[PDB]
Amino acid sequence: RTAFSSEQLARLKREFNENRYLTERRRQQLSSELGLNEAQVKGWFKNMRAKIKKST
Amino acid sequence: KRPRTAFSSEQLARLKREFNENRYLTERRRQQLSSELGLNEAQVKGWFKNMRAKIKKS
DNA sequence: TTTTGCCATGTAATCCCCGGA
DNA sequence: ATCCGGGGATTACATGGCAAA
Ligand SMILES: *C#CCN1CCOC1=O
Repeated sequence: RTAFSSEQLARLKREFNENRYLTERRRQQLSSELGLNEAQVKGWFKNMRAKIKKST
Repeated sequence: KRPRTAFSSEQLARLKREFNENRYLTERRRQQLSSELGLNEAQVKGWFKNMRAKIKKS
């Protein structure tokens, strides 16, 4: 299990805010810009959507 | 990868009879049906999956 | 208060379901 | 049969915050 830095979380949240689903291109770009693997970016967005859904 | 199998006419008759009642398999139903037919549970759930797609097309 | 102990909560990652191709 | 990309439900585990002598 990896813990994301606040700079990564900040960027992921802004990105989520603009578009809550990734394209392949964007997942690849985000992974490259943040120093993360595409599976981590994919997992984060998935979990975030679920977390919001569980509130309402 | 999982091997492709062939279903006997008796296995097909039984799968279709179940499918005619309910196009979706619960866990219990899949275990029961796979055990009765001598089929891997993955072949059973895969046949139901594929039958739903064929029917949505036809 | 300290500082020691345990457990609730958050969350990354997994598992399994579906339709579509 | 495969593989993908959703979803819901979980599991595993690390930290937080609170209990208590
Ligand atoms: C479980 C989980 C999160 N992940 C990891 C790769 O794809 C995901 O959705």
